[PDB]
Amino acid sequence: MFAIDPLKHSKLYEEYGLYLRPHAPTIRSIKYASLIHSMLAKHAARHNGTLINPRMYADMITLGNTKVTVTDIVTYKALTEMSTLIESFRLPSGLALIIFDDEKYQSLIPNYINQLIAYTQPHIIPTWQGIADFSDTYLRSYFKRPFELTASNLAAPQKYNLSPMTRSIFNNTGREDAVIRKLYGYGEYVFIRYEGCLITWTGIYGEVTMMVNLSKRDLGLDVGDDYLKEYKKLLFYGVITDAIPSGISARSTIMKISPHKMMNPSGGALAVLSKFLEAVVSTNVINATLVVYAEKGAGKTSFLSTYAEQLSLASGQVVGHLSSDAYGRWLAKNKDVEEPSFAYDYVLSLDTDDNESYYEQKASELLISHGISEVAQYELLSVRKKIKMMDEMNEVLIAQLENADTHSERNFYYMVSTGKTTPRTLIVEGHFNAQDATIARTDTTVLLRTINDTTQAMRDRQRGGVVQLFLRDTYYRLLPALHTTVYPFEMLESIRRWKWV
Amino acid sequence: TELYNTIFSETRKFTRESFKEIEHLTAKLANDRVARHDFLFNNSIALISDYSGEDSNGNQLQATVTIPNEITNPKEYDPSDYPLAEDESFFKQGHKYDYLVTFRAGSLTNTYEPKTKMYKLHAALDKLMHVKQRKSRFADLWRELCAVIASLDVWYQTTNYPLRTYVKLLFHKGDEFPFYESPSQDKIIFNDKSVASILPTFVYTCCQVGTAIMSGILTHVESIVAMNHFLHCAKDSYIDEKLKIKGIGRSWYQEALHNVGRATVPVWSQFNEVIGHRTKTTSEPHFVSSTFISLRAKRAELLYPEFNEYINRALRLSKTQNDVANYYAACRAMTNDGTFLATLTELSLDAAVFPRIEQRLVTRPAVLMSNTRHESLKQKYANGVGSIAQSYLSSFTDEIAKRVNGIHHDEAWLNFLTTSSPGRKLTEIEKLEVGGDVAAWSNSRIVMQAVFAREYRTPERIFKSLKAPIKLVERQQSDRRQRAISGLDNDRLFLSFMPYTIGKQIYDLNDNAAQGKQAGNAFDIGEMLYWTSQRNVLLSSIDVAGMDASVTTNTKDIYNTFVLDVASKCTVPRFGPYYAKNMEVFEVGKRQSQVKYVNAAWQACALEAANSQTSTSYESEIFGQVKNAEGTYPSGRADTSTHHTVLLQGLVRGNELKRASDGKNSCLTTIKILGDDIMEIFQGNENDTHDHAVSNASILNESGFATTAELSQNSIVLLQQLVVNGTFWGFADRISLWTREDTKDIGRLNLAMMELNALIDDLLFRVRRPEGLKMLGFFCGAICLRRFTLSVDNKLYDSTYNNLSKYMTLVKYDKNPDFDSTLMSLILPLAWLFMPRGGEYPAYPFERRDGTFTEDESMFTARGAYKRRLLYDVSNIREMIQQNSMVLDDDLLHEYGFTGALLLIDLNILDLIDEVKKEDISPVKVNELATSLEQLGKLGEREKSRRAASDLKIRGHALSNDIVYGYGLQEKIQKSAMATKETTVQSKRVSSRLHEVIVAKTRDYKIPTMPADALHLYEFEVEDVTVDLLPHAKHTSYSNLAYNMSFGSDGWFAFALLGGLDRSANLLRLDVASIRGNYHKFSYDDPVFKQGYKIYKSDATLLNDFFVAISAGPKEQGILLRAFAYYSLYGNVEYHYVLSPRQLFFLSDNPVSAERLVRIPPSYYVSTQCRALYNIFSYLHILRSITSNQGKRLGMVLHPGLIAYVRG
RNA sequence: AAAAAAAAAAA
RNA sequence: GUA
RNA sequence: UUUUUUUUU
Repeated sequence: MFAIDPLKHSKLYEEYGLYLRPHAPTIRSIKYASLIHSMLAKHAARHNGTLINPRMYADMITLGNTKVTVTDIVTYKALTEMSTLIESFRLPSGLALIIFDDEKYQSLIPNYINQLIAYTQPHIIPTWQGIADFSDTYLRSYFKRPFELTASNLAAPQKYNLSPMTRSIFNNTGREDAVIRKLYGYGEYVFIRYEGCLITWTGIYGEVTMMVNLSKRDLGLDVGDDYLKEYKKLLFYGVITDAIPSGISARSTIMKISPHKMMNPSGGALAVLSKFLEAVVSTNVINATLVVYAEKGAGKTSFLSTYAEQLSLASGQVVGHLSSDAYGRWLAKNKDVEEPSFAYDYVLSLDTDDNESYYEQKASELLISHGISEVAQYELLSVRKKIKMMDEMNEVLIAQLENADTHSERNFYYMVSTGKTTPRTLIVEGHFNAQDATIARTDTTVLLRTINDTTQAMRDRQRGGVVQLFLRDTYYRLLPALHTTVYPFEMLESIRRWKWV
Repeated sequence: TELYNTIFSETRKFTRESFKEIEHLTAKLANDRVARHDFLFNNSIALISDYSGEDSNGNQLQATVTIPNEITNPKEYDPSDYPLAEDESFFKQGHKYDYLVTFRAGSLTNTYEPKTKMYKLHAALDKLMHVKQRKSRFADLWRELCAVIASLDVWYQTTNYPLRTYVKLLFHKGDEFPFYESPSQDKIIFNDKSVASILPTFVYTCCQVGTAIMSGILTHVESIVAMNHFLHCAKDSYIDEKLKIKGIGRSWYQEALHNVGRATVPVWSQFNEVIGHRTKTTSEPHFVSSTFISLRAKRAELLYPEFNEYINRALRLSKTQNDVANYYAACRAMTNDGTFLATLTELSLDAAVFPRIEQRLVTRPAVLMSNTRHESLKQKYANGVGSIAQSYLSSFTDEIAKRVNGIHHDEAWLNFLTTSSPGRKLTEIEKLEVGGDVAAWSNSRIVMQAVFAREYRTPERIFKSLKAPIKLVERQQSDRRQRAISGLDNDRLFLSFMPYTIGKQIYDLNDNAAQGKQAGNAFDIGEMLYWTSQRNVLLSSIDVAGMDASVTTNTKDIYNTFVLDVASKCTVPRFGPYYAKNMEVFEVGKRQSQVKYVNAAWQACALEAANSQTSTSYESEIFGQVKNAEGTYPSGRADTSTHHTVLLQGLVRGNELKRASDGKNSCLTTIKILGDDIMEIFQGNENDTHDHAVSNASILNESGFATTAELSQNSIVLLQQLVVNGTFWGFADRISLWTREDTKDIGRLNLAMMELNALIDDLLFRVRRPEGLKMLGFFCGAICLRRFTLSVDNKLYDSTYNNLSKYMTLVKYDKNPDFDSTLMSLILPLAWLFMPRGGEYPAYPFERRDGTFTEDESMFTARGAYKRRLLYDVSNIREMIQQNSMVLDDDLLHEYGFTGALLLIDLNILDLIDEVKKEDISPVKVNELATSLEQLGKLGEREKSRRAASDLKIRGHALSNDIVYGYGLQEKIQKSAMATKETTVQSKRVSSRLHEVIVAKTRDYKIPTMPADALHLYEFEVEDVTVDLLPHAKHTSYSNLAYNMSFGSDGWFAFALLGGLDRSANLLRLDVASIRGNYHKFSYDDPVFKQGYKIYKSDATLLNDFFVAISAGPKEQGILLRAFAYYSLYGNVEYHYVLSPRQLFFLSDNPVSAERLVRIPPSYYVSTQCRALYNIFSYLHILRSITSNQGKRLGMVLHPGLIAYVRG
């Protein structure tokens, strides 16, 4: 007995690569579980969507020992009906409730099954990269076990002991399904279809997996290509599934590409982003603002410019974008002027990468004052020696977050966010969580994770890599994951799912 | 009128004609608004300019009534006082005037087009000036001023006191009042537009200054100084100038107590006892005296120079500690207004809820075990204040993990689930789905969870909550700002419930906290009274400014690591929609992704920690929807105080362990924290104590908190209770008798008089003269709370008037065509104030038939059914014991009008009003909702209890609805539903049900007497033998331990007779509490006990059904069996007195302590419960009659009917 | 018109 | 001194 | 258990 009924919702199990074996004890058991699902869905809808005695239902179904028989009747009429259903099965034991360990699966479990979970030992099937494993008891009994064809495994189905009623085929040959079908004789069989990719790279420390939400034809990459080739599709649609720091870099090549299931976006990410889009649409709100944090080197500006473009084209309004190093490049030029210009065009004209930041100057002087000038000198220090310097960098960060003077950071974002000619909706970036009291007043703030080893991406660039690595480490030391973690494909799916006009 | 030239003005006793005159004159001041204008303003009053008298100690002081020009002739409205931003999205960032500015009340016009930003701003300033200034607690604001003026007139017997001159100079504008408040429009209507704008609040200011004169705190010259200060503060902006010098004009007292330099103080024991008195220097150390220079400079350049001269006078002329206490209470009356401080929350938002970074930043801990979305599951600090806090908080996790495992969390969530307002409001789809009555009732939180109980186990409920914003809601509080606080919905409250459960269990494992330790009496101040009588002590009330706002996200992470350690050590499956499962995980060092077993509580804690959104979203009427910057503590959560308590005790005790590890001693003895209030007490030499105090303040600065070092040798502050050298210094101006926060202005009159009694009892051991406050409460209850208007049907109007007008007066109104029902008032006699279930106020000497007066009831007298004894006390019990009769003398009780008062009490209006609201709620929907709500935790118990209840119903009589355990959830939902509305024809049936009781009651009424009030009759005779004073009468004569505990006062002499309160000496506890009330917890007139006793006198085999239908434990079963056996055998007598613990703040609760004062003859002990009964008699008589207790030994005479009733 | 702690009364 |  | 009220965070 699964949580979601495979006879009604067969297409969802087809999405995982799990096909129904054609119509035996397992064949009786799946139909009995479907009748139990229909009976529970009937009994739930008579009392506010709830079940009247869920421990009794859970015992009668999962354990299969309790029999209720009338020989009040009103309070136990549903239980007598369920008892006369289960007694007519003559099963030796009870039907164990079966859940997958996926997030997309648990959001589609019905309410009555969720009420019965709290009085049941479920059979929780793990997932590797979203696909439930096929070497389980129930998924072998009720479903077709897959068979993978590779370049080496490729043969006629007569060579192995395959059959249409037991095995389904996973084409991993890199060839068209019609060519495999009418060239080798796989015509009677059935193919599981996946929509994404799974790419293994050659990392600095080992090998690195990556899951992409694009098809292998949409993603123009083959085995042996480059990381900087087709980088934008990977940044917009890719998620590395290893522990950070995963040593991915601009030199990593492809070891293997396989078709694989598309990732499903999270609940809280789409909830916070739809909260922001509700703030964008509604006329009740004068200023809408999104606060995005990322580590220094995640490539966050290049995606959020595309996000501002897609939001402008989908919403019909004008969407601005204040960069992460906007205040530093502002304050490097205006810390001496008593009455500076807070206008949006003047600020936006200073967010180019040729302008030097104030914090990078101060950190350059701080690294010079200890004698640190090369990246190899900074790597060769101890952790306590780094933290002793990062505390002085925090002493120079606190002087701009403490008060609200005419050059404070809170005054800067107040004057830019509340200007005459500034856009209505701003996408404002930040480095660390102490800027929450300083970046403009919101109710949506997220954290952006991309496929960039941010300690490797900052030692692979010029213009003072020591200062960039030092400021990355300081900002990491001031940034936990205490807001909602959001990936870029989730930020694009938030616009694609929100209905406009 | 001439109300200071009465018989009560010169005798203060209720004779036959003094009571008639004082009832005739106060009913004049309540009815018409013509006589109040004549009472407050008349040409017979001559104004005064210069004045001279004494201050609070006896020193001569001279002052002058000075009205500023800015109150008399206000300026026109300046629109630059409330600016905006450039985009007009909100008010300006650093805008100065945060409250209402003094301008001319007609100068605020609205010449803009509607639906314009400036139109919204001027409409909101209209809302501020006309609506947000009316705050009156009991009556209209011109009736609450006549009460104060009348009480001052009758106390001082004259009129030439300066507060009358302030009233006439500020409010005599024309031949009418300058303004009035209307309950029909719910706003103030200005009759003279040329008057000031802040001028309606000076009514409440004059009421508070008159209350302080009645207190004994201020004299008349000090009232001149106070009113000059409050009129100087309104010269630019009243509330802003009040808050700017709110602490400067108070904190001078440490310097005065230094310059005294010599004090003889009480000495308190370890066990809440006064054991000695000692003489010691009050000279502060060298590091305290260095702050005096800065405070002198700021005091010289900020304050009004007359009040600054008064502070320098107080520093210079004080000789003992009592002088410093008296001048400090007077400056408390001069700096605080006694009003609730309120404006538009769009103004005060940016100063009450906006997050701030004050000190150095807080870093993160190293993540050691991470989620697959890289959220944190386990984390540990490298170095900083996080390691310091965790070095103390990581030795309790292994015990809190055991304590959390034995808690059923769904039943804890149902018991935690309140009837308050949830965050989100149901939209039209769910309103179409459920019925209309459910949609009306769904403004509760428990009805809300009973509606959405179908998806309690669904995980997407949590993510659905992250789409809804957090609502902001206002508060009001005296002496402080507005404090915009948050209110969040069920699921955001549910995420913060498991860290609330985890952080609450720390309170049982140490003594750093203060949550479970309060009682309302001197046990609240046991630690402060003990640790100020010691020597070589350093006392410290460190002040963390803005605890809710200064906590960033990284400061919350210090609590998050503690919660995640406790959650990782425990084993809790099935918390909410979460369950224990093998969860894929990232670790440190492990390149790949591991798999570990993660329970439900640690999933809930990790998802709560890694999805944090604080920012409250207030929907304004000016700007639309206003949000806040992120990074405040959300402050409306379940763990909104346990967080602060755990974090502060972790920082302090970790500093203690860090100093012990660095080779330094720690001399910290106790800390007490309730969140935002630390109280540190050190002991040692000055170097050690100062070093440890500086280290504690610096380690609070390291965690990102702006502290204010308030440390000394002899004073200590915790939870607004000041203890200076074994002596309580109460804050009398914190209690506002005249202003009110919610401004419900309750339609109930017995409840209003109970509210007044509660405030007057709370003002008892912080006031200096309680007799004047008694008289103030009498005149406010006799002017403000007389008339009572209710709507009566047109067919019954003259019928009810003809039935009711026979004993007390009534007021009629117009007949109001084109409508059905018109309202009519219920003006009442003064004897309603003194009766049980009526007023229950301490009375005055009533003259008896024989000329001898009744005794003056003190402020310590009882309430409840004991107040029926005043009938027999004015009926001359002294004659009753020698005539052997129980004749109540109804003629004299009709001369004083007690019989109409008891008639109006016997009408029982409020119970009928509540029952006709109860007669509407449909039990089918309530049963359906609570049956849906029972399914979340602890199954089987409700059904077993209801099965036993139906069994006892079918083989017995019945059981009631609430008392059965299975119906308690239905009962709570049904009682939350009925508190919604009263708008309609329910008022017509109010008029109908109150019509049929007055037909039956007003045939003829005479006072019914029970046999049970034969024990109210008894008296006491004064012998010639002087009793011996308790030996702490000599220790507590120097430096009185409250403001009314002075040498010779009634509180001091009652404390010298009855002695202090004791927690160990419980001599008679079963009999006293049983004939007062409960056996153990269950009272005798409790429906549980009444239904159980009815089953008890029935067939006794039904008790097996009873204890299961109520679902009581075995110990509760034994308690109820012993209660039955004790109520049958000699539970026939009961006395039912009520004394509040705040009323006896230093005195004793136990009536045994009055046995040594009364000589009872031994031929009166004819039953086993005579001794405790007689001790109640003597205890209540000695507390009731302290004001004429010169110290002789008493002797109780009894009545033969009392003895026959005690026998049987 | 939120959450915690202590206190007084009524159905 | 309403609706 | 509810409702009202007070002190306090």
